[PDB]
Amino acid sequence: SGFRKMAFPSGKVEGCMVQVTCGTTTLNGLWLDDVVYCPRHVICTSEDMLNPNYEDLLIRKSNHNFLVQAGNVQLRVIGHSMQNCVLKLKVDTANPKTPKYKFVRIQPGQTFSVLACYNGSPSGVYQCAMRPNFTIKGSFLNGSCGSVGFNIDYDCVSFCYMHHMELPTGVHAGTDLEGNFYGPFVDRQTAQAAGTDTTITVNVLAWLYAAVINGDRWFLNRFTTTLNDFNLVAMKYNYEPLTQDHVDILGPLSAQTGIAVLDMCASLKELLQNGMNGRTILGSALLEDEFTPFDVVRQCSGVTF
Amino acid sequence: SGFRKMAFPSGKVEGCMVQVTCGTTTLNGLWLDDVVYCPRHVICTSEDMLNPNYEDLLIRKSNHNFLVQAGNVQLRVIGHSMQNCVLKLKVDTANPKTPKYKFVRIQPGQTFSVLACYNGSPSGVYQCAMRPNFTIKGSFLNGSCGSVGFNIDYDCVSFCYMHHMELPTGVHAGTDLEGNFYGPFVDRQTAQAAGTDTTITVNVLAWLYAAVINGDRWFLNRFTTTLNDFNLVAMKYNYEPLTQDHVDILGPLSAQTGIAVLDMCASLKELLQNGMNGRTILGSALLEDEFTPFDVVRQCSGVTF
Ligand SMILES: CN(CCO)S(=O)(=O)N1Cc2ccc(Cl)cc2[C@H](C(=O)Nc2cncc3ccccc23)C1
Ligand SMILES: CN(CCO)S(=O)(=O)N1Cc2ccc(Cl)cc2[C@H](C(=O)Nc2cncc3ccccc23)C1
Ligand SMILES: [Cl-]
Repeated sequence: SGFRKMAFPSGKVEGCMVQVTCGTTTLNGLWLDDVVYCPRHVICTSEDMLNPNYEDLLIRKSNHNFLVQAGNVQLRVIGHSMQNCVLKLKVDTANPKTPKYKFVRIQPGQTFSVLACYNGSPSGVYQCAMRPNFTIKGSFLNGSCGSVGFNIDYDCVSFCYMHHMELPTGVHAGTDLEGNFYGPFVDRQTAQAAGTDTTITVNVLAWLYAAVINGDRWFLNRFTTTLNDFNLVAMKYNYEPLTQDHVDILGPLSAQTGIAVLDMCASLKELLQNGMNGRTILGSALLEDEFTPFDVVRQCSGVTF
Repeated sequence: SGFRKMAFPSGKVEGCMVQVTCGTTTLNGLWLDDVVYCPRHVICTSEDMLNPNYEDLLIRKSNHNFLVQAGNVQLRVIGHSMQNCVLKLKVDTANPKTPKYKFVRIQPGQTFSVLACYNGSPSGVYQCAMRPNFTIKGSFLNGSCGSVGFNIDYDCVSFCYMHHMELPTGVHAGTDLEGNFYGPFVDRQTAQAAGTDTTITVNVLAWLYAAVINGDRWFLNRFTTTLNDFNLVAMKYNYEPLTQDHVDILGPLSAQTGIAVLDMCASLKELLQNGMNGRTILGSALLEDEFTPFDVVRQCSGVTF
């Protein structure tokens, strides 16, 4: 019993964190085999950020301009290249702690664990989701650039995010491990703003099924809805449209609890209309959207209370 | 910017988790040097659990009855002893991944990270608090027994909790690493219930200071209060009494924000008597009490391990 915002154990990722320094800038890097991956803005000054020409800044650098530190050991840089917004530093030593891994690009609504780091040293781990507007609501301070997001399903680490910047509203933007940004953002200090955010509907539904599994049904009703009528109502509360893919993905949770997806959609419509009236759902007074259908199946029991 | 329920990096603890099997029962153990620590109820069958005489059950066991697995390697048990509600299994191999550590007993209101495990394999990490009623609101399924709670101070892991059981309300009970239970609980199948719980006042205040540090100031007011008047109000809303020690501990956060502790107490008094009126604080519609004053300072300063 119980339901917590749970992160993956961070050990496999802690053994990859390093400190990268270029001149006066210091940030984090990910050391996998003989390559260290880090944001390419490590080569910029604060002035350069307005309109940086990364190719022009990088051509003026040599391998020995990059200082890489792993614990108390200085690694030697033997090569360097840029791939999109990521800098790849070839080092002379393969990381002996390299786990089994993949680079995966996630879609909005997907969740992941963040190992926040400063000076190549891990400070904390938390769980979060890729918002529909492609930002993440993280907890990051200056020096956290290069911190990574990941999932560890089975024994393989799937790296999906690398931290690059904080937007004016306090939310965060970054790239996959191939250097492609999530969202219409650029590693440049320009007037960039997060688009209007929405609630991840498929995740709220999954969390309502988790509450049913744990033994709570106060929010259910005798009604159903069509998918079109649900979406017409949902978009009035800034909820993402629910697609047929989302309905399909919720199938196993629907069969385990005995409540059809469109039946759960009717409970959601009513919760949006009435509020909670002093009640909570899994210890929360708001509708939670940072648990995917997959996270619910992973954390909850296979036997409904 | 941002404020998340953040756990300590779990790597130093992951390298200590092992699987302990006695007859038909399988649970988790903590392998530190040449000793494996686990709940003593691993020796009980379903009937034995009703009225167990643990010394009598243990005397009938030999070292070879305990099967200990570290990854894919079988550890050889060479001795066994009981200390309170913890079983200590002497093994033939010292854990080469043993971190610098201490066994510490925490007080209600203090927080810690939980590395939830099944079959000696870590599955997730989350942050939680020792409730005033000595239970923890964890997320555990069958097979979680032996999972541990910890904090990290510089490079030293302080083990403070070992999971033993789930109470009928879905909350959890366990011991320190010396086998002494937190709360009036016993390790057996009998009628047991969590007492009436209260809100950790010093933690809610710390979280209000964190919200101010993050730009959420709508709840601040021109008013102040005496410590006695605040406690008279706090007792009415099932809040723990605020002591002069709590006021002293909040001093640094009060100096950083320019808001005196009794000034913040006046904001809390108004939130308790009026509610939030449709507003949220750090994305929450409830007053959060699972962040200590030290957690707020560490997260808003970037302390690493
Ligand atoms: C936020 N800044 C603008 C304020 O006038 S800044 O600190 O100068 N800034 C500008 C900037 C621009 C583009 C890119 Cl790709 C990176 C950066 C840097 C940046 O975003 N780093 C930070 C990352 N995450 C959390 C951060 C919390 C706090 C501070 C800084 C953070 C550095
Ligand atoms: C009555 N049981 C479940 C309580 O809700 S039980 O499964 O028979 N139960 C009896 C029992 C008695 C004393 C002691 Cl010290 C431990 C236990 C065991 C126990 O508490 N283990 C569990 C721990 N955490 C989450 C658990 C979720 C589900 C099941 C079991 C869990 C085993
Ligand atoms: Cl995805």
